[PDB]
This record gives sequence, C-alpha cells and structure tokens, in this order.
Amino acid sequence: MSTVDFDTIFLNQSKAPGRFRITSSGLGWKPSSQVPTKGKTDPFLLPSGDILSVSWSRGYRGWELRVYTRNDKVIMLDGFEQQDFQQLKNEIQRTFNVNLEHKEHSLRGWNWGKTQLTRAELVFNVNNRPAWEIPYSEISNSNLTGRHEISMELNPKTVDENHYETLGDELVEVRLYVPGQKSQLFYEQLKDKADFDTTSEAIVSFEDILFLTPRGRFEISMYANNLRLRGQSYDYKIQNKNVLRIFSLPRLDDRHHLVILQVDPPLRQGQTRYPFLVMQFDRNEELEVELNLSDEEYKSKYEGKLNRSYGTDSTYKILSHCLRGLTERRVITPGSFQSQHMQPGVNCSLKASEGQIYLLDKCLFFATKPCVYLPYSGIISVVTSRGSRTFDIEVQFSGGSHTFANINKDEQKPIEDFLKGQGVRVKNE
Amino acid sequence: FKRYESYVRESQIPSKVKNLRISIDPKAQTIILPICGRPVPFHINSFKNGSKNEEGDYMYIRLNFNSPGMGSSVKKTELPYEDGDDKEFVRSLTFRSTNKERMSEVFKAITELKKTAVKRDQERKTMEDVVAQAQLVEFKGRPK
Repeated sequence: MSTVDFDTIFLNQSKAPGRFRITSSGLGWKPSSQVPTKGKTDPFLLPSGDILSVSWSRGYRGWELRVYTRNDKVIMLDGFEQQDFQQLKNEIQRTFNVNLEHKEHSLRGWNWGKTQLTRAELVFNVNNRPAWEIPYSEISNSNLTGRHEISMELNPKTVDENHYETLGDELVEVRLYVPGQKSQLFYEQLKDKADFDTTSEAIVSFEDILFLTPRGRFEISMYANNLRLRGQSYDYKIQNKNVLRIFSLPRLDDRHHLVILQVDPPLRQGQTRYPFLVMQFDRNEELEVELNLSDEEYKSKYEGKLNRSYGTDSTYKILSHCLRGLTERRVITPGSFQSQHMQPGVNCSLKASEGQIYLLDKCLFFATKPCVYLPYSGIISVVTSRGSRTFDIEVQFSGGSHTFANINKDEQKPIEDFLKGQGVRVKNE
Repeated sequence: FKRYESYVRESQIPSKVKNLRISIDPKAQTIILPICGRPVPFHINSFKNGSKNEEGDYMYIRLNFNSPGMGSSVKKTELPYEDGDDKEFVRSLTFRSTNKERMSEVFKAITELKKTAVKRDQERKTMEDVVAQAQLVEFKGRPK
C-alpha cells in the first residue's frame, strides 16, 4: 500500500512543521519532533468518510490544501510546493474519489466586491474571484454597528489545550459595509450559518433608555457575562469585565438622574469613541422587574447580590443595583460635598461645553460630553484664577491641565475647603 | 474609477512574504495582509487611514479602507472605487501582534507609502494643465 507523505507541512497555520500522510483510512498530520511545543504530541487524524471536497490554492508558505469536511469544518494544510500538485491530485482522486479543485484568488488590491455565505466559510469575491475566505468556526461574534455596517469579531488565537501555537499577525475584527435597502438580512443569514449560541435568556431587559453619550433610545439587555445595548442603528456587546466604574449622579435640575458607565476598551461609533456611556432617567420613572433566573441558579450565584424581584422603585436604582450585582463593580454615588446651594455638584464650562462638576470622595467627575474623570491621586495641584461674578479652576495632572470656567464665586470657598480636605494642593493666584 | 491593480500574477508576490505577517510592497504600492493563512493584497489607493493601539502584551492596528458613507475629500468626478449600488466594501480590518516595535514600524511605513502616493497624485494633477511650450529662439545679435 503506497503511503504518500509530505514533510514540512503546517496544520491550521501551526508554528511547528509536521509530517502529512495520505492513507486509505483518511488524512493524518503529526508535528515534527524537533520543536519543544508545550502541547499534546498526538497526531491529527481526519477519517476518509468526513472529506467532502478539496481545494488547492496559494497560501503564505507556498501552496495550501484546503479540505472541506461534511461537519462544516475547514482544515488548512500549507507548505506544499507547486510540483506536489500532480501527485496530490492523483492520490486524492485514487484514495477518496474527490476532485482536487484549483482555486485562483483575486490579487487586484480592491476592497470592494460581493460577499457570499458558503456552507462552511464566508467568501469575499473581487471581480468574480475569491479575495479571501473566513471559516465560520473562526468567527466568535457578529454585531450590526450601523444601518449598512456589519462587524465580525474573530476568536482570539491565545492558549487553548487543543490548538497548536499560531505564527504571525492575527486578524481580530472585520468590518463590512453592505449598501442598499440588505445588511440586516445578511446579518440574520450569517447568524444562522455560523451557528452562534441560541435560545439566549437575558436575566433582565430595560427598554427605551435615553442615552446622552451617544444620544439614543437603547434597549439594555443584561446577561451573566455580558451587557447588550440594542439601538435603531447600532448594536453593542459589552463584556461585564470591560465595565470599570459605575456612577449614579443626580442632575442639578432636581428632575433627572444620570447613570454613567466607564467602559474599557471605549465603545466605537464609526471613528468616534465613547469611554463613558451617559444614561438619563426621570426621577419619577418607576419600574417593576422580575429576574429571568431559575431558583437554583439564583440561590447558588446571585443570592445577596441581586433581588429576585424588584418592586415598583425608581428605574435608575434598579438598573444601578443590577449593574452592581452582574459586574461586581461598586456604584459611585455623590460624596460628602455640598455646594452653597446644598447641591451635590456645580455648574461649569469645560472649553465650549457647558456641564456639571461633581466633587466625589475619590475623584472629580465632569458629566457632559466630553466626560472627564480625574482621580485625586493623579492631581498635582488645583489653581483658582480670576476670569467677575465667576472664577475658573485649572486642574493640573501628570498628563496635562483642564480649565473649568464660569463657576459662581460663591462656590469658591466650599470647593477649596473640600479639595484641601481630600489632600489636594490648592493654589490661589 | 481610477483603475489601479496590485498584482496580475501570484509570482509577483515577494518571496519575503511567508511569516503570516503584515508586509508592505513599495514597488507595487500594496499592503499585504494575513487573512486566514492567505496573503491578501490591498492597493494604497483603497486604503483610507489607520490607527494603532497598545493593549497589554499585544499591539493592535486598525486599517480603514475607502467606502461610500465614510468617503474621502475627493470630488464626485473621480472615485477610488468603481460605482456600484450592489458592491459591498471591506470597511476596516483589525490585526494584533505580540511584537510592538515591528508593528509600529509597519504602521509608519504604510503611512509614508500613503503620503508618497498622495504627493505623486498632486504632482500629476498640477502637471496635467501644463501645455508643453515651444523652445525660445535666441537673438543672433546683441539682445535688448
């Protein structure tokens, strides 16, 4: 029985070369024993019955043999020479009765084309030729980022007990622009074919929340590991780990309440970034909410962190408690600072933007686009300058200075005494 | 559409490209990107702009390409892509790498290649309206 073998072949972009073998039982690949690869030394084996079709095309390391399986998986074998094509074609035809297809790829350098959802891979065609293909197994998540914009996140190739170390620069995110009234249907079809986790059970949803940064009526759906923001033009998925801080701050109008999320990495809308999400509630808005949790899961994971049912209390309180319970982040409320007018903050302008400055126990926080967070540990000195019924506050820190202008002069003494109490160096010109 | 092309044949892809990494060809004015084990060319005219972010042990590069909606300052008379309502576009690709220094150099070289391309296109546009004149005939005596 003529076993045909190829040395120096790589499996799925493996860093280590291996020996590839064709047998009547199937395909085999084994890593070459010369590299200390912390990693199982077990041979990869693909049964002959699982092979659907095989394509030949140009890869990074020479020629690539791409094997399509009946289980909708794509196997990539790279490192072949151009001469190997005739031998491989004859052996694959003889052993598996499968034609080896030669697939030519577009080299034009154009970023426009047509996407084509094939059974196991997303194909991008440029002038009726494939430019690139992404296996559905490499897609971790997909999210509509605008009316014509689809963002696909790819599985980060890090450390998994079942995968060979990858060598090179890794693709993390692909954004497509699909014009016409069409991107929503493409997103639905991609979701069905990529087989993403289904029957998702949000623990709690909040409808029609009016944001300010960016301004929009978003639905907030909360899950065990992640928060989803659904909007008319943009869907966002935020991991609970990426929420750094939660602020719950009353607006000085005494009619509204602000809930502010600090997110790292900052949310993207096209080119603009939102490190802070600013939600605006009415103080008189009451909501009753039951958590969608089984009694066994509630007792084991969420007892003492979340209430099973929230009565008819203010929406911003319920939301702040749910965020605290799911993200394990402390909610920052207004500190011991009280303005001359007994208010928890002061009106000021940062450059051309009018807003409210909150002196919280650990930090100064400005709450109008752009949102500014300044921890007292990072502040070198605060300089009070005369512009006047108003005065200006320059906060100096290791990365620059921020001038807050148009502050009422009556608020000068309360602010100075509070900042001195927090151990901040105040200088009066 | 200003017709541009990176390569006509696979043999024009430099032998250097083999480490499954981002590489730049200044001769073909092309960025070669590692998409799922394939060396995908993108011409510098399809490239719009990019950003670089450092995150823990990794360096991220986002490359943005020309698409309708996110259009460049070019006039309606000359598009960097062919007109097409049914055409879908690669708007951005984000890559990561453990090697921060090289990834910073690659980003600088992409940015320089774009600057050189834009400068050459401006120089061409400034020369298009320069009519080649006849040669001045010197006076054979004492000129005024």
